[PDB]
Amino acid sequence: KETAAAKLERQHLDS
Amino acid sequence: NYCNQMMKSRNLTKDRCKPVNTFVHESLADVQAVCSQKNVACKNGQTNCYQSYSTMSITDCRETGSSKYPNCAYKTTQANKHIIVACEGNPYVPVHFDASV
Repeated sequence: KETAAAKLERQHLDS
Repeated sequence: NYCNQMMKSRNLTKDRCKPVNTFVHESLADVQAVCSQKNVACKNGQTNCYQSYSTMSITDCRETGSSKYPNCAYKTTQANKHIIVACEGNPYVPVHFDASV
C-alpha cells in the first residue's frame, strides 16, 4: 500500500 | 484555517484529531537533499538524522484546547527553521520528521 517515504510526503510536504 | 484544511485534506484528521503536525513549503527534491547534509542524532538516540544547513519555510499546526473530534481545531504558526529528518533506504530518502530548530 503506502510506503514510509510516501506517508512522510503526504503528511509533511506542501511544496 | 490552512491547518484545518490541509489536515483533513491530507487524510490526517479525517478519522480523528492529531495533536500537532508540521508542513514544509519547499520542493520535494530540496527536502530529500537534506539526507546528505548535517548528520546529527535523533531524539531517540538513533544516528540516522540530518539537519538542514539552511532554514526552511514551515507552518506548525497545533490543536487548540477547544478541539474535540469530529471538530478538530488548529492554531496556525508560520516560520523559518532548520528541519531534521530521519533517512533510510535506497534511495536514502526521508521517512520521518524529527524536528524544527
